[PDB]
Amino acid sequence: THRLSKEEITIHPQIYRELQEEMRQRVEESRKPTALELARENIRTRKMRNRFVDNLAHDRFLVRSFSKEFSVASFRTPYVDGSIKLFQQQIDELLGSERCSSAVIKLQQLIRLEEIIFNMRNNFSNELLKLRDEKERLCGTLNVSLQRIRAINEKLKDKSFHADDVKLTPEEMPG
Amino acid sequence: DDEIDVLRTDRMLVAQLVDELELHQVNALCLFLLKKTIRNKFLGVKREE
Amino acid sequence: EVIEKVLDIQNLY
Amino acid sequence: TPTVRAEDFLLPEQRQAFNEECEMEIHKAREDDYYSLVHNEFVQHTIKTECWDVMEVQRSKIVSMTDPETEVHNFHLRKPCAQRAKIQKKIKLMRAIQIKTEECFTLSSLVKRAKEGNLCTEQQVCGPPSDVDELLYDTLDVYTGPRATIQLILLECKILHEKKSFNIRFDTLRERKSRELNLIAERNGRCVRIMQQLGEHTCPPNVLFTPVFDIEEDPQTVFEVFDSEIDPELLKLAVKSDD
Repeated sequence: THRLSKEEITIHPQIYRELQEEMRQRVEESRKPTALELARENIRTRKMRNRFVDNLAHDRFLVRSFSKEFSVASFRTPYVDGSIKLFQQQIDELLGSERCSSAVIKLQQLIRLEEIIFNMRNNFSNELLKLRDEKERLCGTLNVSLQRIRAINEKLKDKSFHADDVKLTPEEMPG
Repeated sequence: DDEIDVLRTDRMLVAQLVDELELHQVNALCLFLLKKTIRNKFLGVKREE
Repeated sequence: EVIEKVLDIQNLY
Repeated sequence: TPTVRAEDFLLPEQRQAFNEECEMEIHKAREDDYYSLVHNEFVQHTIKTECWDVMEVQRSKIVSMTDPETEVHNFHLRKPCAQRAKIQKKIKLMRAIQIKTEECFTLSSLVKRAKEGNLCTEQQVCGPPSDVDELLYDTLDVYTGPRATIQLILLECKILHEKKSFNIRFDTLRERKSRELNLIAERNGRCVRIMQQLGEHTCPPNVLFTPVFDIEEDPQTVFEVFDSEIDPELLKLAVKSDD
């Protein structure tokens, strides 16, 4: 209740600083073989994503009603930074033609088209997600309530119909 | 490369036709919306009366 | 509106 | 003095604690890096499966010789859920039947066909005609949900025909530039050998024609580890390996 703990009892700060240098040497010795192949693993993984999926703002999960009469898939919103860079590069093409002389606004029109599309389907994705969170809380409440329903059913011996728990399909939870 | 870029143009030429289709999807979707929203609002007016 | 709205999406489709 | 060390200044309990702590650090760092690798491979397999293997027609790509950054791909297709093919065949046969059946109530009686010079801004299809080019509906008879779905799948068959005709001519272009690139590589080797025989060893890269293989043109090349992307210090560590 009054002593120095495990770390406080350590040696004088310069001496201990030498100890942290040696600390570092043995920690990096552990790093050297084992943290190496992690880098090449990351290389492989990230450049697969480069072509495929390295650029998602939002996920194409699925949306189901509780009554499940229909299914809708959400949006795979991409990062439009490279796209808008390409549009401003077309702007720069036109501006370079003008500068060599002695459309652009239409590409800026394309640009804010891109961000208004981005943001409207972004907010659409956000309301999707908020409804999903409402769904999971409602799923918990439904679960416990339907458990009590089955308890009453067997209390009635009414296994003939007992209302049963319902959760989100893995369609809705690809994560 | 001439063939490649002409093919790139033909990609746009085909893709322009693609826009028609999801529009038809939304057409059917809106009619499905219609048929039951009618009854929903109508019964709302019922029990308000 | 029920009747005519049914008819309108019948005609406009 | 250099014969005197921070280790000497330590007491034995501190020595034991520091040694065991750093060795625990060592083993746990090793094992946690190992699992880092492990989930790397697991994520890679998941990526390959869900993206690549789920696709029926795979994401092949063109890059032109003069434009090393511009890319042309054949169109995406998922492996079919069996409803796809079952629908396709059953609907095409019964849709010929639907051509000949002439049953349902028709609203087209009120309207007489006329002409407009341009209508909307122009669109056009490519390649040979589709079947659905002969197999589309009329403009007024489609006013029920199931007929709309049948029109949806008719347009889907249009999608299939356009994607195919595009991608067969795309792959024909693949094969043509393949034989051209093989002969270009052979001629480039011949030119290099001739120039080295003459003594003009400093051949500029602009003389030999561009071997523009974009790695995404054959996308499985983009799977790999490119050890050039490994950090140079990690490369220096990797050099000491014997294999």
